[PDB]
Amino acid sequence: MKVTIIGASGRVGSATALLLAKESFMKDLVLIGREHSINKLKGLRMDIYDALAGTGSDANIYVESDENLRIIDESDVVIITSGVARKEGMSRMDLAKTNAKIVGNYAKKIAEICDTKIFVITNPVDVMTYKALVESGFEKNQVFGLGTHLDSLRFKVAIAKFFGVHIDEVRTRIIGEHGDSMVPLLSATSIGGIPIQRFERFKELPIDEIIEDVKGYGKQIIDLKGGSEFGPAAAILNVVRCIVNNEKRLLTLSAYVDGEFDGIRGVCIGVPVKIGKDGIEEVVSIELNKDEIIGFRKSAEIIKGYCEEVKNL
Amino acid sequence: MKVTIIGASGRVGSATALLLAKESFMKDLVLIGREHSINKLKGLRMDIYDALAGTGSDANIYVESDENLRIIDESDVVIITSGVARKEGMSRMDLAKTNAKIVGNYAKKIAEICDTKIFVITNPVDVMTYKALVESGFEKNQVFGLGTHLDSLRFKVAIAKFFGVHIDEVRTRIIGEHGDSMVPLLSATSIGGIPIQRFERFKELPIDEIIEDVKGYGKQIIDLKGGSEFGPAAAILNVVRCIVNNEKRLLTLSAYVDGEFDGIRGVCIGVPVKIGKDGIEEVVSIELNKDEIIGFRKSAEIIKGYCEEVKNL
Amino acid sequence: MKVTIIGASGRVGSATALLLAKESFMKDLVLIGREHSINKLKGLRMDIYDALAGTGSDANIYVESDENLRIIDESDVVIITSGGMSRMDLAKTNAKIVGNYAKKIAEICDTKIFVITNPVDVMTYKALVESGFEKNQVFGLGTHLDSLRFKVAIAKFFGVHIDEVRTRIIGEHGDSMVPLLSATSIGGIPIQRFERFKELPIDEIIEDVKGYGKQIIDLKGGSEFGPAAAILNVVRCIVNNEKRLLTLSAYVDGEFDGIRGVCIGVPVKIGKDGIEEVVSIELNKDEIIGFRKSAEIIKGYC
Amino acid sequence: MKVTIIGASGRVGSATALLLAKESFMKDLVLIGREHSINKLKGLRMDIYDALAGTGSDANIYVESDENLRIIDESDVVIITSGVARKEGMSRMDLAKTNAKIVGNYAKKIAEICDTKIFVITNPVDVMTYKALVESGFEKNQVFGLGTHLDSLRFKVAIAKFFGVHIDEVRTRIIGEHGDSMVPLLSATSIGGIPIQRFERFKELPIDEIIEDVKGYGKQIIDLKGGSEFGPAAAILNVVRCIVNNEKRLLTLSAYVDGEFDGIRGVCIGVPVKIGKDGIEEVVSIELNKDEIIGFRKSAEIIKGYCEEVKNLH
Ligand SMILES: NC(=O)C1=CN([C@@H]2O[C@H](COP(=O)(O)OP(=O)(O)OC[C@H]3O[C@@H](n4cnc5c(N)ncnc54)[C@H](OP(=O)(O)O)[C@@H]3O)[C@@H](O)[C@H]2O)C=CC1
Ligand SMILES: NC(=O)C1=CN([C@@H]2O[C@H](COP(=O)(O)OP(=O)(O)OC[C@H]3O[C@@H](n4cnc5c(N)ncnc54)[C@H](OP(=O)(O)O)[C@@H]3O)[C@@H](O)[C@H]2O)C=CC1
Ligand SMILES: NC(=O)C1=CN([C@@H]2O[C@H](COP(=O)(O)OP(=O)(O)OC[C@H]3O[C@@H](n4cnc5c(N)ncnc54)[C@H](OP(=O)(O)O)[C@@H]3O)[C@@H](O)[C@H]2O)C=CC1
Ligand SMILES: NC(=O)C1=CN([C@@H]2O[C@H](COP(=O)(O)OP(=O)(O)OC[C@H]3O[C@@H](n4cnc5c(N)ncnc54)[C@H](OP(=O)(O)O)[C@@H]3O)[C@@H](O)[C@H]2O)C=CC1
Ligand SMILES: [K+]
Ligand SMILES: [K+]
Ligand SMILES: [K+]
Ligand SMILES: [K+]
Repeated sequence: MKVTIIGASGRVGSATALLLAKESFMKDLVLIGREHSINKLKGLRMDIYDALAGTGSDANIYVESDENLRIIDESDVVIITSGVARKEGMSRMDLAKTNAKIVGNYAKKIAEICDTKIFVITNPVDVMTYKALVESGFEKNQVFGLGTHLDSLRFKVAIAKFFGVHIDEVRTRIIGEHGDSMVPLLSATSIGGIPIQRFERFKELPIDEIIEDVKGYGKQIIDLKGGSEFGPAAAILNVVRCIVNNEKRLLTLSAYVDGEFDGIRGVCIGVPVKIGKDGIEEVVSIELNKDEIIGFRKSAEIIKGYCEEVKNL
Repeated sequence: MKVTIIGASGRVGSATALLLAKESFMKDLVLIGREHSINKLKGLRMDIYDALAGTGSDANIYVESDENLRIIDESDVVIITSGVARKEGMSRMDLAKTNAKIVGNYAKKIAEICDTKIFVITNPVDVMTYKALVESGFEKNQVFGLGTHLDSLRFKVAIAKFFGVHIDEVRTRIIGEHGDSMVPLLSATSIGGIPIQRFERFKELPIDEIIEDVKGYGKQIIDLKGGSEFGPAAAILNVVRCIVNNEKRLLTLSAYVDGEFDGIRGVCIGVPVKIGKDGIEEVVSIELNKDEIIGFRKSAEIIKGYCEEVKNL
Repeated sequence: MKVTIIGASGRVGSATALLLAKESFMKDLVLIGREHSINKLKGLRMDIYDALAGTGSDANIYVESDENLRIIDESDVVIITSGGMSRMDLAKTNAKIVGNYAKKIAEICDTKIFVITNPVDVMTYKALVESGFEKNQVFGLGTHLDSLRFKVAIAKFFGVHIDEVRTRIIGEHGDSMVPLLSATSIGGIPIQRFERFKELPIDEIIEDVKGYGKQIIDLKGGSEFGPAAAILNVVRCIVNNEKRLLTLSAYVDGEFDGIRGVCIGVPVKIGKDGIEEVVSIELNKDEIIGFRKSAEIIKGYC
Repeated sequence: MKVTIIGASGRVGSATALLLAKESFMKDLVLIGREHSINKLKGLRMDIYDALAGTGSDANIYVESDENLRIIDESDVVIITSGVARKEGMSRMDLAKTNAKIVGNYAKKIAEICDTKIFVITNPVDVMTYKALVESGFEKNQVFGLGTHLDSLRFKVAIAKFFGVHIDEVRTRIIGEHGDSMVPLLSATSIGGIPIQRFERFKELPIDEIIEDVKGYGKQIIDLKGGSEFGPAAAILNVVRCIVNNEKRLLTLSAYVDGEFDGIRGVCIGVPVKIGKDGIEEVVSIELNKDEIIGFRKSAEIIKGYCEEVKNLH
């Protein structure tokens, strides 16, 4: 597999490059960034190769500036982590538009070298995925973002740790925006295939506290460690692996939705999606509880209220 | 880890020995059998080691008679596959009575050498696990059987392949007898954490035909291939790996039930159970639908009908 | 990846189907065999699938008869296991089956042929001939398994992990096999740099290696797990383009002094294009003379 | 397995905590650091758990100050990463004497809680491993350091990439000091078990350039990326995996040598070693060329010079 990471110089990008290169399926990793970081990206490559000696793997790691994008040719997936972080004062809309410009330019330049999938990781992830689809011209099967996937996994760990089960034993889901308007789906939470509502502990579950903790999780990591890198990279690798082996898996990712749900249309939002070799091959239609569906509609409306201002910027 | 396979000369035993030795956690494998099989088991040892060189793994494989059982000392687990094969005219009770003597003798001898877990694979498995618990004297946590685990996995593959998803995406369960009175738990069937009852293809799911195919799958494999060996070994390795890495996972296995479900007491039957480092650390009590619970109760009545005849044989 | 096993109903074929389907890269496994075996292989497909639920893997396993071979199309590799007799008798009988199957493969698609049937060094030659493929496409297991058995021997004698040893046995998959003590390392450290090489019972170890297979036939009825694991190792090297220096049966066109025009076990660089190179190495005088004798025997049968 | 990473707040410590918790054999990971780092470690734990969800693994990660060390008890291994960073004007002896106090106090305190193995990573690695053995009081088997293991891995990738083979195909070694006096052992360089001296490119091998690049590789990553984190972590995980599964493997690591090589005695230096469940179970005696052995002796003399002045620095 050939995967190009635009923004490997970053925290999440560099961790992602490590986790991907050490995989057997990864054969040609392309580390891209702006010119001033090329030397940094040349150090990263070095470091990665050392790990590849201790893990017993090998790959062909490349390093280039954001001008020569023919290195991106024939790439199966291009992960875009490039973006400006949220400093003090920037409104949600301000960062939305700034990173919209960055990500849309990258998507346009990608679409002009080869026909590939674009895995958007930059925030606002829903709006950036929307701008990526617009500026790439690719199909909806090709453009997707990380969305609320990581929040779903962060909810999964908490449900498991409270229920005394392995993390992988719990399989929950949080659809909607990667933000405060997120909707946790207790209807699609099961532990061993057993709906969580079939256990006597679901009555003792502090769902309100767990959901509050999940909502503020990212800012907590930003404050304690300065930022999350290992978890985001692991989730990215999960999606990439589902693609490389065509594991037709029902994950939750940011996707363009065209009415597969009640009133949800013309928006890139976190949704249940069947991922495989051809990217998002389907937007799975699920039955939601009343509360879940009202919240989902409202969240998508907010996401569209932001998508509007970057569609032509 | 140390695991002793009593009956490694057999089909399932031999496949299990290979798939276990290949694992990193396996460090001492003991292949026990009757004396006339000692030449075969040694010939298996050789074969296994060749494969260990191709996978890059290594383990210390031993071969001994079923009269020298001190080699089993300090074993983490003892997997018992030894048993008579069902023949024409042999009723269910005939096999139960014949193999209860075999498994009870082996469990007795195991208890006299060391204090270990006994993983009974021999059939009728729900009844042989009971005989093993009785004659071993171990705690209810130490003795368990494969039960309906393989049936549940065979149900899983059908639900998944019919829903067009990766097998691992489906997580269904079948509790009850490892036989005709098995009750599949549609209440505990989910696909991606999403209860299958929330999908539109659930109404068009041929549930009755799929359960029919599951109930006859064993006879089918026996008529086409001569017996199942790989899949049973994979399920055995699954349980063994949950034990070794204390993966507190909610599986479906043959276990002694003492009132964790209404009307189900004093029997080894297929039930939901939390497996971890201490074997069966809990018999999880879950909400079953009315039809599922009535079926479970009838199934356990049948199982206890067989258990009473062999308890003192 | 798509891989087809001709003879999956057999021992090695069946175990190899299991070990291959289990892997993430295996996406399409085609099980081929004569018509009378179609029900056995079908049963195999069931058992495999159960194990695929126990390992958490998935694949698309197909079952077809050896008179409907269009399902071999687009295959990355086709492993051919189908196969008072003399050595020449078995060679002559299996040559017909191997050559016919290679022929029918060449008429379906341009793919790689992994010869497992014995005599391996001669059946690989016939596969290449009747296939019409390039020398890089057709290859055989050769002394790969013999080298691995010698590896476990060296390692278990020196008290180290099996993967810590890397020895080789080039030449015939038979009595004229030459073990390369010159190319035996333990941690990359030549075995001749240890105080134990003097105490190594090389004669006994090579005796056991030369009769290893026949003893497995007498004690277990045949080898299935080791052969399948070696086959999986080679298929793994191919799928990920791992340019790895393995010892396999290949056609040699003058890559060693005095040996040519034959498919024999040699040191080779395996990669995405099958055998991408016949590595040329320095052998001690004894090793090269023995390899020449082995080459002439193998060519005598060819 | 229980592993305690002292200095997990650092670069290598954090990467190592991730790579280790992610493995199936890791069941209880203890992340230790000074009090002011306790917040960062608490954040790191969060990151780790998120990764554990995406990898399908799970573990019990703990966080505690460097004053509450009773959590280290029962640890299978204690990786010591804590140390000062080399700075402008800090000489080799300066850093040796400074990190000696840190690692020595940590080794003492570890010995006061439990009898575990100590995996020293802090530099000067050979000297710090010697100080750790001295202050811990443990047997020579229990204390060991990363030494020239990563140097050997970097030499491995270079040899392999020049010979056109997979990295796992090459199995070279570099013994000696993790620094100036390292001796690459071309005697123990094999490619598929074939000594590199049996190939046609051994004559074409740019040995001088490759060894020089390896010798300055560390400062180059330090100047380009600010430090190495992933590769050191992977090597640490390699050694830890050998210890957990009793993989009796012949790795090159920093260990105390008592004459297994001619005259090489009374120092912790990079040596070929047989690692297993009991830590460093043996110092392998191999045949080295004349140049290799003389270089190893020079290296050992340098290491002894540094060990001498920090052996009693509390
Ligand atoms: N769940 C999710 O979807 C999550 C979202 N994210 C998002 O991903 C993005 C990356 O995060 P992280 O890697 O932690 O961030 P860093 O700030 O560490 O790195 C981001 C990279 O973006 C590039 N960059 C910065 N400014 C510009 C610019 N003005 N023009 C072009 N490229 C620029 C830089 O690389 P170079 O200098 O090479 O261009 C920089 O290293 C963030 O926006 C974050 O919000 C991350 C984690 C989770
Ligand atoms: N899902 C499940 O729960 C499954 C249950 N099973 C059951 O497990 C058992 C083993 O199956 P399989 O491995 O296919 O069977 P085999 O008959 O191939 O092997 C069982 C072994 O039992 C030993 N054995 C046979 N008779 C006796 C005896 N009278 N006294 C002592 N030992 C004896 C033999 O080994 P030796 O000659 O060395 O003693 C024989 O190899 C069967 O009863 C089968 O029904 C199997 C698969 C799935
Ligand atoms: N080191 C090596 O290279 C090794 C060599 N081998 C060789 O590979 C071959 C396969 O061994 P194994 O799988 O153990 O053998 P089995 O005899 O158990 O099965 C081989 C298969 O060959 C097929 N077959 C038999 N006769 C014919 C025929 N007349 N025409 C077509 N197909 C036929 C059958 O499958 P179907 O009925 O589906 O055709 C049968 O299952 C043997 O010759 C063995 O010597 C095996 C292991 C290691
Ligand atoms: N091949 C090898 O053997 C290599 C050796 N190393 C060496 O190991 C060490 C780790 O390097 P890196 O991880 O990059 O280092 P960092 O400096 O990033 O982290 C080291 C940690 O040590 C702790 N620390 C710093 N000063 C003191 C002190 N005075 N007393 C106690 N603890 C202190 C800090 O954690 P807290 O504040 O929580 O105590 C700090 O995070 C370095 O000395 C490096 O040279 C690294 C890589 C390879
Ligand atoms: K790779
Ligand atoms: K093992
Ligand atoms: K597969
Ligand atoms: K773990």
